[PDB]
Amino acid sequence: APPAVTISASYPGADAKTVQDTVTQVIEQNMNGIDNLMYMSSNSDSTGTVQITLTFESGTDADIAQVQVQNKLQLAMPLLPQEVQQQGVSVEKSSSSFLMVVGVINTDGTMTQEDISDYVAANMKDAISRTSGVGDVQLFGSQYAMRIWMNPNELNKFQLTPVDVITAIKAQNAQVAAGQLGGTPPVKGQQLNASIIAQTRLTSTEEFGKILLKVNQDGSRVLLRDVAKIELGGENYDIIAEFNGQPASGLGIKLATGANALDTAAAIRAELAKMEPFFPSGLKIVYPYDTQGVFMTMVQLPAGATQERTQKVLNEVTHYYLTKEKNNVESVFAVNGFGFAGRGQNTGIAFVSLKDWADRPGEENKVEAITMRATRAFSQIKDAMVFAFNLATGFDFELIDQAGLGHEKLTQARNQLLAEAAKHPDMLTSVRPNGLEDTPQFKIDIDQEKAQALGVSINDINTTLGAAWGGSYVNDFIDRGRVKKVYVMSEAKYRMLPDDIGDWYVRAADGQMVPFSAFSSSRWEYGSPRLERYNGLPSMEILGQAAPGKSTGEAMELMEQLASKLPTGVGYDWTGMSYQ
Amino acid sequence: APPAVTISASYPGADAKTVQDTVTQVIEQNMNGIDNLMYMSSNSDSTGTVQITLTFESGTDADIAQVQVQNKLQLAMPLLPQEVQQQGVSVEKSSSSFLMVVGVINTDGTMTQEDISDYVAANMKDAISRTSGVGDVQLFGSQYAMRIWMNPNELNKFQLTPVDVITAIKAQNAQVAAGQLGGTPPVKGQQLNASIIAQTRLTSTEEFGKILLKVNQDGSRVLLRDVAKIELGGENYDIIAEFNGQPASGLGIKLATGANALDTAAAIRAELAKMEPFFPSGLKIVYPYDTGVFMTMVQLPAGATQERTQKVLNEVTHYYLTKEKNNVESVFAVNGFGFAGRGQNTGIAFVSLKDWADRPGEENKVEAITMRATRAFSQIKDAMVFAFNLTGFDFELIDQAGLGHEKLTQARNQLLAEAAKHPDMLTSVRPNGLEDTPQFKIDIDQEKAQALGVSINDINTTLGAAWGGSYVNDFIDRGRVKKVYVMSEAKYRMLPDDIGDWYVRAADGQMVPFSAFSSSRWEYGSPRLERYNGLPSMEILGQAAPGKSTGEAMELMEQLASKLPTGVGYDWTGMSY
Amino acid sequence: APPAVTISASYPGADAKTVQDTVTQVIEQNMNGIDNLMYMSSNSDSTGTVQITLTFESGTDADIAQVQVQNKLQLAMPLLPQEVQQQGVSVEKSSSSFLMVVGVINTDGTMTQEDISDYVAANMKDAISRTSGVGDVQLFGSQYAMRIWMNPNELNKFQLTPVDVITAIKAQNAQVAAGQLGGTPPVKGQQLNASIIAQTRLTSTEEFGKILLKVNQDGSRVLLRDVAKIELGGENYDIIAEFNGQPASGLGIKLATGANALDTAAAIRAELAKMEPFFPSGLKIVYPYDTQGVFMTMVQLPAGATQERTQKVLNEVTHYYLTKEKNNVESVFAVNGFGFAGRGQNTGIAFVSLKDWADRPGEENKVEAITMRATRAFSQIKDAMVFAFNLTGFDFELIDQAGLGHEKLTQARNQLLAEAAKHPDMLTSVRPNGLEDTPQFKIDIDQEKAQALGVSINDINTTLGAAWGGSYVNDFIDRGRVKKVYVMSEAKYRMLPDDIGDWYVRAADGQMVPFSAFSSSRWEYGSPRLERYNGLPSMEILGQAAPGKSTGEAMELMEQLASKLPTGVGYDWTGMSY
Amino acid sequence: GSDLGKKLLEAARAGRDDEVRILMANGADVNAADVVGWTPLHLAAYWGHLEIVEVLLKNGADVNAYDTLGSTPLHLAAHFGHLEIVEVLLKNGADVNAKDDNGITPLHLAANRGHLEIVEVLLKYGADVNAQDKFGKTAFDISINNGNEDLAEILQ
Ligand SMILES: CC1(C)Cc2c(C#N)c(SCCc3ccccc3)nc(N3CCOCC3)c2CO1
Repeated sequence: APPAVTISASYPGADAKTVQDTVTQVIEQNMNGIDNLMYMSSNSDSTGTVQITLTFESGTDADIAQVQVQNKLQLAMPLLPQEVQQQGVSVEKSSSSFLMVVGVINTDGTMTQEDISDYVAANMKDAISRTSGVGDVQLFGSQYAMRIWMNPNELNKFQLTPVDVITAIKAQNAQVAAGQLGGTPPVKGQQLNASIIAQTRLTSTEEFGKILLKVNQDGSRVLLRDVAKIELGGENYDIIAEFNGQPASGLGIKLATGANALDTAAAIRAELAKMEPFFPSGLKIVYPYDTQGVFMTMVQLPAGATQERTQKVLNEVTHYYLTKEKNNVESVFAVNGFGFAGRGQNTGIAFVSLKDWADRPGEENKVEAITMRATRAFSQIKDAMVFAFNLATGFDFELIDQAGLGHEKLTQARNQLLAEAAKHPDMLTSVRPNGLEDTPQFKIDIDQEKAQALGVSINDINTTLGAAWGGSYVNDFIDRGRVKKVYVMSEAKYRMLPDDIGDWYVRAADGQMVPFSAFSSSRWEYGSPRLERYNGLPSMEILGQAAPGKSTGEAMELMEQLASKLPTGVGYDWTGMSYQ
Repeated sequence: APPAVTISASYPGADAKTVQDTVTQVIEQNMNGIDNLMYMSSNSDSTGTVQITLTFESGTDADIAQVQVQNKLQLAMPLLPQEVQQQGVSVEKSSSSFLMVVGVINTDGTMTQEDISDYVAANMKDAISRTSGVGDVQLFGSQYAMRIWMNPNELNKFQLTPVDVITAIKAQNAQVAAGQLGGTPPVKGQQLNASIIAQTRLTSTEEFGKILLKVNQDGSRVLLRDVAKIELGGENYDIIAEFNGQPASGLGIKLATGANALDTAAAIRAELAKMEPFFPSGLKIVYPYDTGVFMTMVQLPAGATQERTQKVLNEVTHYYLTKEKNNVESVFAVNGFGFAGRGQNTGIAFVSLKDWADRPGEENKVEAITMRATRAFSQIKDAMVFAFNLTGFDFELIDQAGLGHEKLTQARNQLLAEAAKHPDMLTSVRPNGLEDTPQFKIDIDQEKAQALGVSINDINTTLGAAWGGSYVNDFIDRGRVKKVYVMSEAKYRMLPDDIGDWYVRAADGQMVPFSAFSSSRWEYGSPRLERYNGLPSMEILGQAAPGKSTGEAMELMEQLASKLPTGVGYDWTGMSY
Repeated sequence: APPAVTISASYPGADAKTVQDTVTQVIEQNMNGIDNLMYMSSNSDSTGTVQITLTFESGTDADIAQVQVQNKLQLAMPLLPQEVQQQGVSVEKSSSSFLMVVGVINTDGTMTQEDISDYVAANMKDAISRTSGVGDVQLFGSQYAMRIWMNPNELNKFQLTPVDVITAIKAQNAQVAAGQLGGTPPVKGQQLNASIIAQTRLTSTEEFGKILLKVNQDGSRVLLRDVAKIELGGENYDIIAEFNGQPASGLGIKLATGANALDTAAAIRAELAKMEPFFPSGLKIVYPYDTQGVFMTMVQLPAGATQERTQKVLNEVTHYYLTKEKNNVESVFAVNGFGFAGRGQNTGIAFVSLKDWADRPGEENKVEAITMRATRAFSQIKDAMVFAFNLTGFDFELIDQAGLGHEKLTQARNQLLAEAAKHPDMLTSVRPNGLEDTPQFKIDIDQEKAQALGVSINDINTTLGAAWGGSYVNDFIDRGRVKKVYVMSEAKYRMLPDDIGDWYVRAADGQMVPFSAFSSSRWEYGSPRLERYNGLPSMEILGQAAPGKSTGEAMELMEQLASKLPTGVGYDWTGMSY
Repeated sequence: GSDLGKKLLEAARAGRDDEVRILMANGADVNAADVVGWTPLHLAAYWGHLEIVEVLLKNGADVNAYDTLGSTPLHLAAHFGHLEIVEVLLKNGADVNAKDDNGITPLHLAANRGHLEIVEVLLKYGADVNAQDKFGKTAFDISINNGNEDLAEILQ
């Protein structure tokens, strides 16, 4: 398969369009003058994530392709939002699929999913990530951050805002360079030389809680724990894994382009062997997916679907393999919130490991027969594309906006091509979008005239909104000797419903607390939670099959005739399997 | 030929010395630990441009050279001014020449060069970049920027400055993360999950025009269109290109290493044929150069303006299009561009001939055409105008001891005056670069600014933003991200008296004119500073006289060079290395 | 040899823990996706410096390793403190040993050690650094910066602080982009085009001295020279060198991995021959270490030892070579503050050059016998490891596997060293390669008191840091070369604990508040050098097999001893023992 | 005016004494002014060309020509430390207290660059020691601000 370099970035709390227009486009515009590049694609998601895939000619030196991609990326880096740069943009040269999954569980049940994911992120991930041949390592879970969960009633009670919280955290969770007594050049004859140690990073919830937000006029103290709950918690809460129904985390490991699979797997095992003797009690590695012996199950709900509804479909999948296929299936490692197209609330994946070849005699107990039955049993689950498979007659079509038509017209055009393809079953089977549909979003308009009149600044309004409802990475702290992030966000119960917008207050220049409702209006509307682009233009990937017996050549040719009738400005290209 | 890598950076509104001393020196000082480097040269100019060319040993792998130079440059990036980082600092292999130059023109007079440049940027360049065998593609012009052209009188009327303008655009042409309703971790049982969408980037002149700068005390609104004219325009305006007198843009297209020239040229022409159905009316593709093009240099005196150069280029075009109508296909006139100096006072005409077989007889060959053109152009006053088709030596005079530009010029003139005393051995011994020119020195009086409560940042942003322009942030134009620039409308940034029409707001809210805290005077300085191997330099070209060897001419230059003031050195470069 | 790529970065005025936790950990966490990395090691030091050494499998293309490293580092640069970014992070692919030293003296004593170092920095180092095969160049000295040496009594008299000084320097030593007259796009009929020139970088102490800090309410002026002494001086003061006892500077040059020693040395000499003719009078190049006719001598004092006590030991070393060995030794180039592996007040190195082999007849006057005699002569110097060596037992890393922390890892190290001392038949000289904790001055800022007085924490921490640690403000042009500008207290107001109380900070209401009103302080111990190994806290232990015993037996015992250490303490073999 | 006007500006600019004689002889406007209002005498004064200053003055050059910002050849000679030109200009009648648009005098400029020999000649020829620029500053204030004690002595 052709080599691919992947650029990935993150913008916490950002919607798909914001990601696209502040990040993806700026990078993409620099991706030219790169040798042996066949094509480029990208997704910008409402998880605040962008992933750009640059696919190179077969036989291209991956080291050089990565270098050349990154040198074009450097041109965009100072134009990117500081919140993106700070998350650590990555450029990787891996295979798209997993070589292995390293699972981690706690046999004594003394550690939650959250605890386990933190232990793996903090003590295990980096060393794996540094191992030669490891192209990409995906954490099924999240490293702990220091979480400050703000309460807007308590903030307004003391005339404080998230801006004040963020300011206090930057001032009092600080690592100060303070010099030396008797440092050079000295007064000659100086005997005393000592480093000055001033403020150092906080290391604990207790220290965060005693951050001093203000002194009142009466002399009483407002401390950060008086306006927030304070605990360790995930940088994000989107990825949740289980191993045979038990709380788990893990590492999904992809092979670096051109690296040896056996060698690489072996060095991963060697490195895990260094960690094992220092595990806390109960912790253990399990191996739920070595690359017949194994296969995966993809779970894809429609956009809008919550963690809860995805968990339900995953429970039906897991239940199936542990009840109906229990004589074939050794283990199911199920991950809610991460799937084939990477991350989202409506996606999931199960890695299934089978017992030994010799404890499954009979042709109906082989991977092909098993996956067929599973796919069959899952086919009647509603509002869910669920299927099982172990890793061809298809086509990969890109509908492209070539005239600035915008996302809504491109959808209309896509729908027109999909409806006409539905009237040709003789030539075309299962012609479908690979992407997501638009969903309701809450559109809020800051009234500039009111803000100016009340003396509330727009940066204050935007931070308050963003930090509360999206979260904000403030700075780093030290957790058990390891640098980790600090995030502020509203406690959940204050950021659940439209009316909660009005309970958040911003402080004006004259000291008055002004609720959000005084300078804002809002309405529902639709927009995309995943915007796709192909060769730098807005796009919509359409997948499908040559009908029984007909050539890909003939089905492609039909898709071109249908496409030829679409509105002015809409074009197409072939990618992936269809490129050559 | 030895492989060369060029670093290019841009500082809008910067003078030669500003560029050199905040960009060029900083980058040069970080060009260590790079393999196979023979020498490094740079120039820093009054258009805010720096080019640092690194030349490597013959047989160096050019891609390794490129990447090594790149990595060092990128590590040095936080040492560079923000304004320069935001323009992109490019590192490219510069050794190769063009496969072809493609002109894009408009024939029915409906589109300016900026309109055309934008069309090319948005509809053409990327498909050409992805065409088979294509390497680097340079666009001649830019995509549009949103241009905010400020009016100082309207700004002062409402007690505003450019700083307020820039602040308001950052605030109201914005796009930030606003989070979600019902996002993770949620209250369990939550059904509603939706992204929150707050401000989005502005998309049009109308929307920029509505930016609210201020609500007056009487309740009237001051909007951005009340202090500025608003249009889609160029990112910059230093270059004016015509093709046979019509507005033009284009593409400069390079061949990928180890690709075929003829197959690539045909693949480009084919690709350009597919786009022709989608053009608006009168857009047309022309091919001034594709694998007998000659050039005509145009050089006006110190201080001469774009318009004066244009007039001369127009005479050059008219001449070829009438007096050589039997021989000349086209003239591509580029105002503001030269080799050996950008600037308002230079230009160059690329003249493309008709086929060999349609120019019979020696009279209609390039050498006869060029001599005639030069004879005709010799009677243009206040321009040097030379026709030429594309032996010598290449000398670098070097400041080895911190002498400064002024002392290095005086040493240069000492050498040039001596070389003239030996016309038996040396001819045409001349600077390759430019001479110092008048510049307007403005001193800010720190004491007056302090007494009045005027901030120095406000002072310097007001001057810079109005007179040089400022890249504020980005907007979305028909779905494509593009830059937003603030600058004074032209007629408030033309002459010394216009300086006093600009007002700055003091801490107590009073508007203060520039003349209250500044003074100015004329002086000379360089519009193009040169360096060689990290030291200030002046490149000198020349040739051996008739019947003398290049080696002999060199020997005399070295000997003349030994007699220069203390701290002045030299080195041989290029063809002479 | 396994190729090694080295990252170096600096944070002026930072202690080891600050460096470690804002820089080192952050870079380490982002060295993923690099091919053929065998292991990674680092030091974070109380000089404000970090060195990360990434060692690759043998046969690795060093070009590719360097590039992959630099590319990861580039993607992590935005996570680092602005103070570190702005110093420039370097990444090198070179030997750890010197190929050669270029010495520079003034034969007419016209120039001090400090002048010479600046001349070298400003006129020679960059062209040497750009020479092919030159992997790393160490200046034995510092380039000049503009030094603003602040006086806190004078600052307090005028109700100013270092924040006001820094602000005023950035505003008044500025390089301004001001556009043009008749700039494009122009009006029709414009005749004049000219650059506008506004503020330019300052170039002289005279100019910095007349920076206008403020106009008093009676109309008099407070200039920067009224609160500071203004002088050219080194960006740092840590490295001082001598050639045969005379003031010197120089360049220590290391060969780029894979380069040709002999061709690289020749190219270096060719480049110096371009510079010689323009030297100021007196200045002269000497050649004190050209790599068999040369050797080095190391000087390691215990952490806490000062520049003067290291100097005293170097003088004894130099003296011995210039008196006892004068028939064999042509020269000694001695560097105080640099020590081959590392940089600190407690370390030095001497580079020794011998006379012609022909003129040192006899086995007793060849390198081996000379170094061996010198090591014997220096073995009885007090509280200093001093040894002479031309340029193998074991190399062990004790590792913090469970977030135990510095203090517990030190106890665990000490337990293992004490246990290894009880097997003198199997192990000899089992010792730390690093540094012991030393006293440090812990100052607590009272957040309540600062807020009650209206004193801003940022002004407090900028005041403390700029004064006691130095702060790089922006650049200036010295004789045509871009160089740095630093503010710091003049020496005498930053020597003792009572001096803290003389620094004042201005509150929101204009009152000056001494540091004593909002701080408190105590002595404690901490580390001048924190080590890490493959991303975890670590402590390097060296040692050898006892006589009549194999390396592998000794190693096996170290592993046995290590298996009885407190919970969460692991180990690994590195270096010669991998 | 004249084509030889421009050639004379250029020749005065570049210190070409012989080309300046030949152009004077052929009728070249001796007070030809370039776009910033600089005459040959300005240019020759700024670039230190003493012989050209002399030749031009003998050919009737306006000794007090002012540029578009009010600056005279003596402003330039005084500012750029050209003693022998300062003396000749003042001998041929240069206005010693000429002020530019900013109110700056040749004394202010010589004082600011610490050209002491020039400061003395300006005072010799009646330079007003208490002349203020638009900011209220005298040559004495400039000596205090630059901390140039030698110049402070000379202005008492
Ligand atoms: C092979 C030759 C000598 C032929 C050649 C031509 C032709 N024909 C043109 S046509 C003018 C195109 C243009 C349009 C707008 C703005 C700038 C330039 N332009 C050239 N340039 C190279 C550097 O950048 C622009 C000028 C060259 C250089 O290589």
